[PDB]
Amino acid sequence: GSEQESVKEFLAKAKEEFLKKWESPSQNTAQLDHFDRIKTLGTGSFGRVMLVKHKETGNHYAMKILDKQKVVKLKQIEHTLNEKRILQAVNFPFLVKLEFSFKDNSNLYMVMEYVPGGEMFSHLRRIGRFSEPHARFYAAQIVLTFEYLHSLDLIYRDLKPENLLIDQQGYIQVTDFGFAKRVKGRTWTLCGTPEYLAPEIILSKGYNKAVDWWALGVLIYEMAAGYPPFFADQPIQIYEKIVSGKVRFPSHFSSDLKDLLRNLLQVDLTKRFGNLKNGVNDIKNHKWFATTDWIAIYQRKVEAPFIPKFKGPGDTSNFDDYEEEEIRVSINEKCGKEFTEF
Amino acid sequence: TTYADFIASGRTGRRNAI
Repeated sequence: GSEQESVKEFLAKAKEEFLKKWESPSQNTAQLDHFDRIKTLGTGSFGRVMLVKHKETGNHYAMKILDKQKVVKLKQIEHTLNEKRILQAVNFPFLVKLEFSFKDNSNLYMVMEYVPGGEMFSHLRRIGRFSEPHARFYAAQIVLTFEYLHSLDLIYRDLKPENLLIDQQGYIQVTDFGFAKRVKGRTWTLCGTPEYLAPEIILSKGYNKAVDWWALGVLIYEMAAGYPPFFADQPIQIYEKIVSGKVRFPSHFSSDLKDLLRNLLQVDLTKRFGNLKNGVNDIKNHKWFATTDWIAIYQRKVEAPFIPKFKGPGDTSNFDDYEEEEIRVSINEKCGKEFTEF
Repeated sequence: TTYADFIASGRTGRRNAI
C-alpha cells in the first residue's frame, strides 16, 4: 500500500544496516581511565552496572562491567558475546544505545546511554497500576520494537518491567539482550523469567518469535492490573497455571483489553496474535489500539503520560542503592582466548 | 482478593531469569 509499502521499505533498510554491523562489529572504542565511577546502579551474578562520567566531555553513561572469570564460571560466554554483538548492530528509538565497549585483563565493559528515569518496575510497584491509556502508550512502543527485532530474526525472550527503562521524555528504552537470539526458524532453550514464559517454552517444545507476543500479553496485563496474570509461591506452580488456558481479569479491565489479552495469552500457537497470517498487524489494528497513532509513537511526538523526576545529569534517585565494591584489574590477562571477539 | 494473593506469593520484588 502507501503506509504498508513505507514499512516494507523501512524494514529492508534497517536489515541492511543491521547486517553490515553484525558482520563487522565495532571493538575497543574507549578505555577504563577515560571514565570516573559515580555510583552502582545494579548488580548481577557476573557483573554490575555503574553510573560513570566521561572525563573529557562530562557526559554520563551506564557502564556494564562483566567479570570474565565469573562469565566463564557461569557458562555465559556465548550469551555475553552475543549481547554485545546485538547491541552494537541494532538501531531503533526504543532500544538503549551502545556508546563504547572495551575489555581489560579482568573485565568486559559495555558503555551505554544512561537512562535516568529508572526501571518501569519501580514506577509500577510505586503507583500500583497504570490506567489503560498509560499502559497502551508503553505497549505501543513494545509492539513497534518487536516488529523491528523480529524483522531482523531476533527473538528477545526477556520482556518484563524490570528490563524497561524510562527516559527523560517518558519513553521506554529496552536494555538487556542477554537472552536474545538470532533465530529464523525455531529454538529450544529453556530461558526467561517464570511469570513471562510462554507455555510452549514450559512444555519443552520448539518455539519461535511467538513467545515475545505471549510475553507482551503478560506485560500489558501486569501494567494494567498491577500484578501478573500467573503467579504463585513457587515457579513450578506458576508453570501449571500458565499451561492451563485459564486467565482471570480484574473487573476494571475494558472489554477491548480483555479481548486483546485473550488473543495474546493464547496457548494455541495457531491462534495467537502476532503469529497469524497478518502478523503484527492483527495487534496494531486491534480495537484496544484504535486511538494509537503508530507513526507518532515511533517519532516520539506523542505526549507521554508520565515524566520521571530528574534533578539534572548524573541524578540517580530512580535507582536503588548498592554496596560499592572496588573495580580490581588483575595483572594477569584472564580468559583471553574466550573473549577475542569482544 | 487477587492482589492479596499476589502479596502472599512473595514474588512482588524484582524477578530473576531462570
